[PDB]
Amino acid sequence: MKKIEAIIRPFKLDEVKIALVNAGIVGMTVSEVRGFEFLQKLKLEIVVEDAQVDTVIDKIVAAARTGEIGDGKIFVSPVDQTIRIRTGE
Amino acid sequence: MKKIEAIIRPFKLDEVKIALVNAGIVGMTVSEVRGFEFLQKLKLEIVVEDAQVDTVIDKIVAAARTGEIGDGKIFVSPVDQTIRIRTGE
Amino acid sequence: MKKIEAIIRPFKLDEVKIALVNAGIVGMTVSEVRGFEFLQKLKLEIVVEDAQVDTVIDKIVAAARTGEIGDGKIFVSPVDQTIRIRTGE
Ligand SMILES: [Cl-]
Ligand SMILES: [Cl-]
Ligand SMILES: [Cl-]
Repeated sequence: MKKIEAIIRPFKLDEVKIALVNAGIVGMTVSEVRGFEFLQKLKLEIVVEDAQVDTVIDKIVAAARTGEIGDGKIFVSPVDQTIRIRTGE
Repeated sequence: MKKIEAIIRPFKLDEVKIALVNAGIVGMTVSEVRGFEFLQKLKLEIVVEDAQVDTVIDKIVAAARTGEIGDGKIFVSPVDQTIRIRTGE
Repeated sequence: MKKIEAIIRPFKLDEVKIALVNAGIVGMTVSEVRGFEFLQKLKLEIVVEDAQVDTVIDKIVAAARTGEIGDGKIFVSPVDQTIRIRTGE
């Protein structure tokens, strides 16, 4: 299993919020960070099985392209254990 | 050593802020993230020795239960080095 | 390659924003988190080659010193793959 983190610099921002939502990357979470002129950036994170890493990287890149794409970086790192809990509404 | 990250979806939110504080998980940090209807979620992170991982996972789950528990996910990942600095006030 | 995460507690805050900027740590991103009295903290993240880890740790510590330094923690963890994309403005 791997964690995928992407830090991307929106140009067409709102267009990229839409990109991210339309991308259909289930379980992805997003937060704002700043890089350096302080630059607002989006940070995306998701944990997937090893066999899914390239697929998710591709969806992130394709989403970024529909917006900016500008500058961005993606990191893949190991995950030892995951526990996922779902409760019906 | 391991990093533990939990992303949890508050139902009884304020009740879960209280849960997290009462839990006594020393050094835990918390931030807000969003998942997808944008859903506000809490992200908790802590780094512990390997022998402490299950204990901390259990405290996080028990805290979540006092609030929602709803949906949540916990990831355990490796840490190579830690440096911790304390200065007296 | 390694990810370096630092969570630091500003005393002379603004002085430490300046410290972080002056530090010249290219590509570092920063976000706010909270630890526990809720305490606002800064989280810094950067991914570097293994040979650069000590250099970056030293710059973070030196920056923290110009401000507080107070309390802080630094974690080094493995990274399997990085993809970095730059587009000219
Ligand atoms: Cl996930
Ligand atoms: Cl910690
Ligand atoms: Cl980086």
